Amino acid sequence: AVKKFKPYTPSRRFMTVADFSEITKTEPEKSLVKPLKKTGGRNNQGRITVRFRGGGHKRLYRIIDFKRWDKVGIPAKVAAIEYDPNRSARIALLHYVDGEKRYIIAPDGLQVGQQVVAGPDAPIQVGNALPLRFIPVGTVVHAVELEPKKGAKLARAAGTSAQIQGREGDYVILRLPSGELRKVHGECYATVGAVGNADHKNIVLGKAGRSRWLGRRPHVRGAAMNPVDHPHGGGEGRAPRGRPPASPWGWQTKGLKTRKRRKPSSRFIIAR
Amino acid sequence: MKRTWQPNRRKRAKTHGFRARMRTPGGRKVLKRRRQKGRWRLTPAVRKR
RNA sequence: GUGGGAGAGGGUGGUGGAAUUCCCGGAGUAGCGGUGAAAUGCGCAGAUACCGGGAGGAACGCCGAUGGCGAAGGCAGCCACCUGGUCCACCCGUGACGCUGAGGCGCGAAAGCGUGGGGAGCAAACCGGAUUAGAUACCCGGGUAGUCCACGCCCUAAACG
RNA sequence: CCGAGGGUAGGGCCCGUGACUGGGGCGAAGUCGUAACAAGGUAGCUGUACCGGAAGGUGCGGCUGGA
RNA sequence: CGCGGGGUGGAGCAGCCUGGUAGCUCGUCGGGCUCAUAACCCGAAGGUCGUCGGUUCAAAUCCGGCCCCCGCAACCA
RNA sequence: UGGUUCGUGGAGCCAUGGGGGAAUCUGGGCGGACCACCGCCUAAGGCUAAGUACUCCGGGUGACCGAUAGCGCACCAGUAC
RNA sequence: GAGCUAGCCCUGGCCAGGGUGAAGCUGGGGUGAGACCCAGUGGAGGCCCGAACCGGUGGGGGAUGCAAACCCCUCGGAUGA
RNA sequence: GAAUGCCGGCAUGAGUAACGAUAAAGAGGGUGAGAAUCCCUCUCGCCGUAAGCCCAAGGGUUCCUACGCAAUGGUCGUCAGCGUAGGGUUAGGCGGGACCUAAGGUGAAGCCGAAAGGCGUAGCCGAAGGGCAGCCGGUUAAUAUUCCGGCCCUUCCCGCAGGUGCGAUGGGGGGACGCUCUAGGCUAGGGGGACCGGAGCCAUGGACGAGCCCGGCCAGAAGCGCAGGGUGGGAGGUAGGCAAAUCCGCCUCCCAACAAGCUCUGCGUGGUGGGGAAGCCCGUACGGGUGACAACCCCCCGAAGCCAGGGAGCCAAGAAAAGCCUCUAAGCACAACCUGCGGGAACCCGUACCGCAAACCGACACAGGUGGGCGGGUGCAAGAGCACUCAGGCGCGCGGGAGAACCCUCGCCAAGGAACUCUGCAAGUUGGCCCCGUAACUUCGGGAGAAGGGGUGCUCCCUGGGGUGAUGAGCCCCGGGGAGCCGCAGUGAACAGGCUCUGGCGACUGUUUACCAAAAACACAGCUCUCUGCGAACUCGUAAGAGGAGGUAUAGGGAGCGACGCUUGCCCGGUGCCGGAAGGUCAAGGGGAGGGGUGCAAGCCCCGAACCGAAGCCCCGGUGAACGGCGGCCGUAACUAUAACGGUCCUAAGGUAGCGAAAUUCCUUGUCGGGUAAGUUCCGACCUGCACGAAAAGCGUAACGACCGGAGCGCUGUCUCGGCGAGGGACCCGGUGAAAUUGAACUGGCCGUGAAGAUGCGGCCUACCCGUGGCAGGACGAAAAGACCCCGUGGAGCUUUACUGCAGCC
RNA sequence: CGAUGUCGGCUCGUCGCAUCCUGGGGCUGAAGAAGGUCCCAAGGGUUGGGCUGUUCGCCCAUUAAAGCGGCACGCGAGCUG
Ligand SMILES: [Mg+2]
Ligand SMILES: [Mg+2]
Ligand SMILES: [Mg+2]
Ligand SMILES: [Mg+2]
Ligand SMILES: [Mg+2]
Ligand SMILES: [Mg+2]
Ligand SMILES: [Mg+2]
Ligand SMILES: [Mg+2]
Ligand SMILES: [Mg+2]
Ligand SMILES: [Mg+2]
Ligand SMILES: [Mg+2]
Ligand SMILES: [Mg+2]
Ligand SMILES: [Mg+2]
Ligand SMILES: [Mg+2]
Ligand SMILES: [Mg+2]
Ligand SMILES: [Mg+2]
Ligand SMILES: [Mg+2]
Ligand SMILES: [Mg+2]
Ligand SMILES: [Mg+2]
Ligand SMILES: [Mg+2]
Ligand SMILES: [Mg+2]
Ligand SMILES: [Mg+2]
Ligand SMILES: [Mg+2]
Ligand SMILES: [Mg+2]
Ligand SMILES: [Mg+2]
Ligand SMILES: [Mg+2]
Ligand SMILES: [Mg+2]
Ligand SMILES: [Mg+2]
Ligand SMILES: [Mg+2]
Ligand SMILES: [Mg+2]
Ligand SMILES: [Mg+2]
Ligand SMILES: [Mg+2]
Ligand SMILES: [Mg+2]
Ligand SMILES: [Mg+2]
Ligand SMILES: [Mg+2]
Ligand SMILES: [Mg+2]
Ligand SMILES: [Mg+2]
Ligand SMILES: [Mg+2]
Ligand SMILES: [Mg+2]
Ligand SMILES: [Mg+2]
Ligand SMILES: [Mg+2]
Ligand SMILES: [Mg+2]
Ligand SMILES: [Mg+2]
Ligand SMILES: [Mg+2]
Ligand SMILES: [Mg+2]
Ligand SMILES: [Mg+2]
Ligand SMILES: [Mg+2]
Ligand SMILES: [Mg+2]
Ligand SMILES: [Mg+2]
Ligand SMILES: [Mg+2]
Ligand SMILES: [Mg+2]
Ligand SMILES: [Mg+2]
Ligand SMILES: [Mg+2]
Ligand SMILES: [Mg+2]
Ligand SMILES: [Mg+2]
Ligand SMILES: [Mg+2]
Ligand SMILES: [Mg+2]
Ligand SMILES: [Mg+2]
Ligand SMILES: [Mg+2]
Ligand SMILES: [Mg+2]
Ligand SMILES: [Mg+2]
Ligand SMILES: [Mg+2]
Ligand SMILES: [Mg+2]
Ligand SMILES: [Mg+2]
Ligand SMILES: [Mg+2]
Ligand SMILES: [Mg+2]
Ligand SMILES: [Mg+2]
Ligand SMILES: [Mg+2]
Ligand SMILES: [Mg+2]
Ligand SMILES: [Mg+2]
Ligand SMILES: [Mg+2]
Ligand SMILES: [Mg+2]
Ligand SMILES: [Mg+2]
Ligand SMILES: [Mg+2]
Ligand SMILES: [Mg+2]
Ligand SMILES: [Mg+2]
Ligand SMILES: [Mg+2]
Ligand SMILES: [Mg+2]
Ligand SMILES: [Mg+2]
Ligand SMILES: [Mg+2]
Ligand SMILES: [Mg+2]
Ligand SMILES: [Mg+2]
Ligand SMILES: [Mg+2]
Ligand SMILES: [Mg+2]
Ligand SMILES: [Mg+2]
Ligand SMILES: [Mg+2]
Ligand SMILES: [Mg+2]
Ligand SMILES: [Mg+2]
Ligand SMILES: [Mg+2]
Ligand SMILES: [Mg+2]
Ligand SMILES: [Mg+2]
Ligand SMILES: [Mg+2]
Ligand SMILES: [Mg+2]
Ligand SMILES: [Mg+2]
Ligand SMILES: [Mg+2]
Ligand SMILES: [Mg+2]
Ligand SMILES: [Mg+2]
Ligand SMILES: [Mg+2]
Ligand SMILES: [Mg+2]
Ligand SMILES: [Mg+2]
Ligand SMILES: [Mg+2]
Ligand SMILES: [Mg+2]
Ligand SMILES: [Mg+2]
Ligand SMILES: [Mg+2]
Ligand SMILES: [Mg+2]
Ligand SMILES: [Mg+2]
Ligand SMILES: [Mg+2]
Ligand SMILES: [Mg+2]
Ligand SMILES: [Mg+2]
Ligand SMILES: [Mg+2]
Ligand SMILES: [Mg+2]
Ligand SMILES: [Mg+2]
Ligand SMILES: [Mg+2]
Ligand SMILES: [Mg+2]
Ligand SMILES: [Mg+2]
Ligand SMILES: [Mg+2]
Ligand SMILES: [Mg+2]
Ligand SMILES: [Mg+2]
Ligand SMILES: [Mg+2]
Ligand SMILES: [Mg+2]
Ligand SMILES: [Mg+2]
Ligand SMILES: [Mg+2]
Ligand SMILES: [Mg+2]
Ligand SMILES: [Mg+2]
Ligand SMILES: [Mg+2]
Ligand SMILES: [Mg+2]
Ligand SMILES: [Mg+2]
Ligand SMILES: [Mg+2]
Ligand SMILES: [Mg+2]
Ligand SMILES: [Mg+2]
Ligand SMILES: [Mg+2]
Ligand SMILES: [Mg+2]
Ligand SMILES: [Mg+2]
Ligand SMILES: [Mg+2]
Ligand SMILES: [Mg+2]
Ligand SMILES: [Mg+2]
Ligand SMILES: [Mg+2]
Ligand SMILES: [Mg+2]
Ligand SMILES: [Mg+2]
Repeated sequence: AVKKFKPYTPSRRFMTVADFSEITKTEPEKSLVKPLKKTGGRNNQGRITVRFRGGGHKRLYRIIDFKRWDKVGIPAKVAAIEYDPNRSARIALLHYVDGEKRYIIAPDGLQVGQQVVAGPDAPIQVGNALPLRFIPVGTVVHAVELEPKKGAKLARAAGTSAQIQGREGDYVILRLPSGELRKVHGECYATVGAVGNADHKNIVLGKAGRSRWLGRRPHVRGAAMNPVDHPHGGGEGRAPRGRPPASPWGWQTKGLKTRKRRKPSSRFIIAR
Repeated sequence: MKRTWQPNRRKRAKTHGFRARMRTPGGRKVLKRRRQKGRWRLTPAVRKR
């Protein structure tokens, strides 16, 4: 839906906030299962190695369930859907009859009170997790494992999915959010449905501060700098570059393919 | 204005203390040099309890 | 009201085959495309033609009519759901409850606009090759918006009987 | 107290005028091209859209005021 | 003032650097197609190569001096 | 690749990081590419005084200084600052 | 050497008093249902005036200074990046 | 004898500048060898959201007392933060440690690295964060939440007494959390009182008066009472909480739906303990006695503090671990643990004093900087604002005179009002509140405090709401109407916008050259391209490893543009990148045709042609929100003029829209038009664009700007064109007493001359010796081994299709 | 070049004369008035505004006139910037 504001201030005239109506009466989270201390820090042991990180709201990590094959066969009741500061998506709090409480990343269409479960069994319904094999060709799916028993790694961003395209002996072909065509092992779990919160892309930050709230420090142009700092630094009053556009570290930034050629992963990929 | 000396007993101790110098080869040599020199004070005297 | 009937009337979801284009595997050469005629273009880096698989989008051949439906615009594979208008019979009910209709409000082909998709084919713009005195055209080879979906605007027409 | 009127300040309508500029009209025999009228030599007109010295062309859909 | 490029039939351009022949399009003029003009078709004409000087057997072409034409430059104070 | 006078040079010997990869006296290395001859040594395990270096320390001497010299310090100096 | 300065991490603290009045909620109106319109409530904002606090705009003084960046008048921000 | 030489000493300027805030002094009396400067008293002035008070950091004897004045004190010094000596800092409860965890650090395991060493899950260390039991008075010259007095607590250990399966570093619960706005009741704090307590006081015209002045509290266990916070109770079933569990979690039935009940805080009260003014008398440097058997009561305002895990809304979604509750396992249940009551035990370190500053950081008794808590009263709309003032603390550690120039700071002005100047720079006008009333344009919010106006004091009469109170009086906040009074002037003092019109740039709030640039620069949301399938790309590191990210294409890296509106045209020839199982070339290696050196030979040893050989380059295409690029010359219309049209040469293609003498225009003050009396600027045009132009974005744009230009109004000392006044210096006297500079000096003008600008040489002119206040023409005056310029086969920073290497990738 | 501060303005000036004005004069194609031109003469005077950083210049309104040039393009230990 997206919340919109009137221009009672500049920067409030474009600003735009998510709709939280799917956030069920459960705004503060769940101890026990999560949260952990989350360790803010824009850099490695010592030095900054990703520029322009820092500031922005304190967070608690929700330790979510990315391998659903523990509770094969054990169903769970979806108890709530809550805000997760550390991902684009929303998260489902679910209660297993087992007693155990996990969070699943919350797919589009998930309703509270719903039944959900994981395993070879598993009715093909939104929320359920299955090894890729038993899932019908053509169904859209998410939180897909890359290699079996290694955890969900594909399609967890808000409003993303992959579609099952066909099969090939032990592998089923996937069409990933990027549009790539991937052979992913049959035995990999993946949960049916799309991610949801799909209006995430429609949000307009609206002002500088908002950027900072999310811990995004000001990014400065190479043009703004000096020859010591950047290939684009200097010279006089503005300058068009004077070389093929580059990163600060000298590599070209328009076109230069960067995936290494001889990756053994290659023989499992069929697209862009 | 604000000058450059902003005394702190803990800082002076953690920074220039006998135990800091002892911790690394760089520092151990400092004690060696100061000893051979005949320095009355190997490290700065940080006070208080 | 009771009882029926025809219909591409409208909305949503699902689904079927033919065909084009691209991809891969096979087999196979020396040309294919295209025109009034040619050329640009594609093809010995393996094209065209043919066979097998895969993907994708759009449009629904025969039925099809000089036909049907809608208030107009418009509406065409199939399926189910939701829904409108409408006609026949029976003459049962109310009982003058009627007609038109400034304004208002709602609908409104195509093109166009905003946001996000999707993009096989075609195709403004644009680029070539021909034609011409010259061609910013008519012909040919390319090709971007757009054409398709969702939501929101736009209110035009030889919106014509 | 009110009060003609004077002063101050800010508006609304109207008329006059203005470098330059947009299109319109009229002007016996100027330049360029051939759009339409005969299938006008690309049927025409059309709403819209882009493009073009100019008429105009093309895309999309529509019309019989054409076969 | 300096630097380097250019003056070729009416117009616009080749021809020079490896000296000997001035060629292309248009225009112009004569004829044809047409009722007539343009278009198209068939023939033809047209150039002291900026001027002065010579290098050579021989100069549009090579070397000097001037003359217009064009572009660049003229910075630190 | 380093070492040696040896800077790729006709470039050996000694050492090695990479690849191949033996032999036990009729066995192996060496004498400046290589080969023949004639010779010298006996690799891939270790230890070994003395003669040699130094001078914080004690001792002796000085065609060495004599408090702006001589050690930074003759003096409570690696101090005050 | 980051006890000045620059950024980030962990943990606390500070921002007088005033204005303006977004969404939302309530009632009323309106329609087939709506959108929408009125009030009232409500208290949003890198919103407004202005102390602290953080700045350093213009002018003057200071120039062996009170000060190796100061003083006075004036000025920007002041719930936020 | 020279090195702007080195070290030391002493001069010169010079009895000169200054003596460190313009908050301010006078007198009387003491003490003393010696007083503007020390002690005391009276008067005067200054701070009072401090210039008062309490903590924290830092400082480390500065604290208290006696005795001193050579130095230290910008003067004096009997005084001191100074010298000598002697004292002075008391804790189970305050803070820190025998508790906990954060970032981070360390690090057994493990991994890595030539060595030094680097990563490192567990554990340990790590604090204003968590946890945790003391409140009020009194005493010293100097310490007290520490000693003492009263009242009140916490732990252990050992007992008895009574309960229960007790019981782990392990399971679970809790601790436990954001921002903004807030409700109810409280305390702190404050105002009022005709009520209570009190020494006293009638002044100078009046007043013996509900007269003046002073004060009417603080702590307090159990038990209450008012607020308010925390929480449902059973019974089954159980596969989860990494062994177990009665705990927790989940499912299923009953009973509550409530704070009813349990608790847990806060606040009132409370046994009882303490405090207790003015004034007056005293002798202290300072405190004491009396006032007093002090009284110790009622109203009112009222927090930002307490009840506290209170509530409401919002998005950016807001530590950890222990203490504490519980569950069970090993084990043990003569153990043990819980509860009640007794007795015993309760260590280590800090404590003085400064602390917005003369004791900290600035070499100084430095006009600077320095975190937290309190910060009263009246008035002003409110307030931490502003003017005065409690408490409390000061008069800023050189004075006295004088009353020139000139400077700084300030006040006022006839007449004119920007004529000043690069520029209204500066200064002025404006100014708070309430009420009328407000334009273009606009993104419909704004523009807006638009602009422009009026009101504003005191007195009396009538009158409307609330709050606390019983529905009332009072006390307290907001209001309305009507008469009148005074002055030049009523936010009568202080704090408190001058306004408009119109361009440029940037959207906007932000950011920046600490110490000459705050901007039109950086950032910014947003837009596009591009890489990246996850052991991601990218970055740091030799590595291990870490960031990315405990993220996964709506995600992350790089680039550029920079809200928003309308838009971003053509060129792929070169360069880049992208795509091409052909071909050409291509190193090691493979291969050996053939030849060479030695041997009597077997052999041993060298080169070595075909041919197979990668990426790369060449070659074939694509790609401009990739690097970039986007022409020349002649002619032509029935007035001239101009050129829609044409010819021709070249290109990869030949600048569209939209702008245009512009932050771009050289010739240039272009050419008209507008503002003016007059306009190299400004504004609207034209287009002949030296040399705009479309994401180094194009043309616009409401709003915003201590940005930059032009204009007008208002108002002025900016100016005609100055004048007067004030105060701090300057000047004179007493006290202290510098500096850069300095070859030496007995240091005149002119006209000449001289290395070409002479006090110093020539001639002439002038001129008795020495000072004080002033002005700056000169000593090519001081200051810095010129910054520009050139030189040196000097040095660094930067660039690239310079050379050559290296990392990195292939 | 071990430093001679560099444009313009302001303030203060002073000097030259090849005089803009006023005083004297010759010739005039000088009737008169007003001019032209030349000679003598520097004693004094030689305005206020618009634009520009400007010097200069173009204007506006005046005047007896709106003079030229030197003084380190006079003068920054005098100011401005
Ligand atoms: Mg936790
Ligand atoms: Mg690192
Ligand atoms: Mg480290
Ligand atoms: Mg940036
Ligand atoms: Mg820069
Ligand atoms: Mg660079
Ligand atoms: Mg430039
Ligand atoms: Mg550059
Ligand atoms: Mg094929
Ligand atoms: Mg029906
Ligand atoms: Mg009937
Ligand atoms: Mg009708
Ligand atoms: Mg329509
Ligand atoms: Mg359409
Ligand atoms: Mg469009
Ligand atoms: Mg569209
Ligand atoms: Mg096509
Ligand atoms: Mg076509
Ligand atoms: Mg033709
Ligand atoms: Mg008009
Ligand atoms: Mg006209
Ligand atoms: Mg014609
Ligand atoms: Mg025609
Ligand atoms: Mg036609
Ligand atoms: Mg049309
Ligand atoms: Mg066309
Ligand atoms: Mg002819
Ligand atoms: Mg060597
Ligand atoms: Mg050997
Ligand atoms: Mg050998
Ligand atoms: Mg040998
Ligand atoms: Mg030999
Ligand atoms: Mg030995
Ligand atoms: Mg000595
Ligand atoms: Mg001696
Ligand atoms: Mg010495
Ligand atoms: Mg409202
Ligand atoms: Mg507010
Ligand atoms: Mg604000
Ligand atoms: Mg403010
Ligand atoms: Mg500044
Ligand atoms: Mg000498
Ligand atoms: Mg000396
Ligand atoms: Mg003097
Ligand atoms: Mg003097
Ligand atoms: Mg003096
Ligand atoms: Mg002492
Ligand atoms: Mg004494
Ligand atoms: Mg003294
Ligand atoms: Mg003392
Ligand atoms: Mg003492
Ligand atoms: Mg102990
Ligand atoms: Mg500890
Ligand atoms: Mg840790
Ligand atoms: Mg370590
Ligand atoms: Mg610990
Ligand atoms: Mg602590
Ligand atoms: Mg404690
Ligand atoms: Mg004390
Ligand atoms: Mg436990
Ligand atoms: Mg626990
Ligand atoms: Mg009397
Ligand atoms: Mg009490
Ligand atoms: Mg268990
Ligand atoms: Mg007393
Ligand atoms: Mg709460
Ligand atoms: Mg622990
Ligand atoms: Mg138990
Ligand atoms: Mg103490
Ligand atoms: Mg104390
Ligand atoms: Mg303080
Ligand atoms: Mg002092
Ligand atoms: Mg001092
Ligand atoms: Mg101070
Ligand atoms: Mg402060
Ligand atoms: Mg207060
Ligand atoms: Mg008050
Ligand atoms: Mg006020
Ligand atoms: Mg104040
Ligand atoms: Mg003083
Ligand atoms: Mg005046
Ligand atoms: Mg006056
Ligand atoms: Mg006036
Ligand atoms: Mg002026
Ligand atoms: Mg002037
Ligand atoms: Mg101006
Ligand atoms: Mg001003
Ligand atoms: Mg302006
Ligand atoms: Mg403006
Ligand atoms: Mg800005
Ligand atoms: Mg700053
Ligand atoms: Mg600066
Ligand atoms: Mg600023
Ligand atoms: Mg944009
Ligand atoms: Mg990692
Ligand atoms: Mg991570
Ligand atoms: Mg990206
Ligand atoms: Mg930029
Ligand atoms: Mg920019
Ligand atoms: Mg472009
Ligand atoms: Mg190109
Ligand atoms: Mg190409
Ligand atoms: Mg290319
Ligand atoms: Mg390539
Ligand atoms: Mg190759
Ligand atoms: Mg122009
Ligand atoms: Mg230009
Ligand atoms: Mg004019
Ligand atoms: Mg003009
Ligand atoms: Mg530009
Ligand atoms: Mg560009
Ligand atoms: Mg821009
Ligand atoms: Mg700003
Ligand atoms: Mg003016
Ligand atoms: Mg004055
Ligand atoms: Mg005075
Ligand atoms: Mg004196
Ligand atoms: Mg003399
Ligand atoms: Mg001379
Ligand atoms: Mg002499
Ligand atoms: Mg002389
Ligand atoms: Mg002088
Ligand atoms: Mg002077
Ligand atoms: Mg001088
Ligand atoms: Mg000098
Ligand atoms: Mg020099
Ligand atoms: Mg220079
Ligand atoms: Mg050289
Ligand atoms: Mg010089
Ligand atoms: Mg000199
Ligand atoms: Mg004369
Ligand atoms: Mg005369
Ligand atoms: Mg000016
Ligand atoms: Mg000049
Ligand atoms: Mg003069
Ligand atoms: Mg000159
Ligand atoms: Mg000068
Ligand atoms: Mg001077
Ligand atoms: Mg300047």
